[PDB]
Amino acid sequence: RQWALEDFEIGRPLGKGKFGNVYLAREKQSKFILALKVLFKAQLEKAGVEHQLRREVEIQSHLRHPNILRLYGYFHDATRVYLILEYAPLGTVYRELQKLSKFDEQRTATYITELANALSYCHSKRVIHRDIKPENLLLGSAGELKIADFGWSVHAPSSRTLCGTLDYLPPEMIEGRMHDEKVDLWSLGVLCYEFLVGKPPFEANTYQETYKRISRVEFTFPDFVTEGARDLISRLLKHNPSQRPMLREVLEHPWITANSS
Ligand SMILES: Nc1ncnc2c1ncn2[C@@H]1O[C@H](COP(=O)(O)OP(=O)(O)O)[C@@H](O)[C@H]1O
Ligand SMILES: [Mg+2]
Ligand SMILES: [Mg+2]
Repeated sequence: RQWALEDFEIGRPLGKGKFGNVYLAREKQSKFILALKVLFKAQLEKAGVEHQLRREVEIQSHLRHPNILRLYGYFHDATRVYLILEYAPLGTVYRELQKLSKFDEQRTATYITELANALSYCHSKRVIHRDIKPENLLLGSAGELKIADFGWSVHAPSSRTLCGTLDYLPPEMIEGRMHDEKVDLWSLGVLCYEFLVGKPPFEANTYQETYKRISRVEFTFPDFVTEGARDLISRLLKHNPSQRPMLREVLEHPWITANSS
């Protein structure tokens, strides 16, 4: 299926990516609405992450799950690569958080459940996402959560490419050790905290300070966080990955059970 730019009407920018913007688009013959993720070849090769784009396309295009953003295909011209994505109409969880400041236990527990199901599907194929953060979690038309942006994804066992914000990454990842599916379990913990609290647990004004905080696993909870939430988060944010629970154990955690829709 050989798409070209001329097959689409392009609309407003949906968001700012690292290598270009994502655009709302409509396919001219079908009137199918979708999102077009633009990446400038010059910038990709300079950054030396052409392998990340390849992985994104190959991994994301084969995954089929209601809580994973579909990638339908891709094309390119002289200066740009274009990923054809499922359009997520309700935007990002990042925007949702900045709108609401923090989520109640019901919305949080529900998003964690959707995330845990999507991750169960991924890990079953040994695909680890490694970049689960609010800006890569999109919302479908029913408000259902969708994992997107599989550029950091890899098949497990893996090493690590250079980084960005460290906030959502486990110690093994930042330190460049070998790592596996348990990476995403840590990230789930960070997200549960951020959804409840409004900021990630290792937030600091410096990368170096964040790194220290993550490596020592130093975080505390505001008083409003409940004991069930604390219990879940404390179980997920373990320095030793082998001590992190399996996703099954998260899905059946009493706090998740009592609060998830
Ligand atoms: N399919 C989509 N539907 C709606 N918005 C999207 C979609 N895909 C990406 N976006 C928006 O564009 C931003 C960047 O997209 P992303 O795929 O994460 O690029 P990058 O790999 O550079 O992070 C997202 O954080 C989101 O705001
Ligand atoms: Mg992204
Ligand atoms: Mg990306």
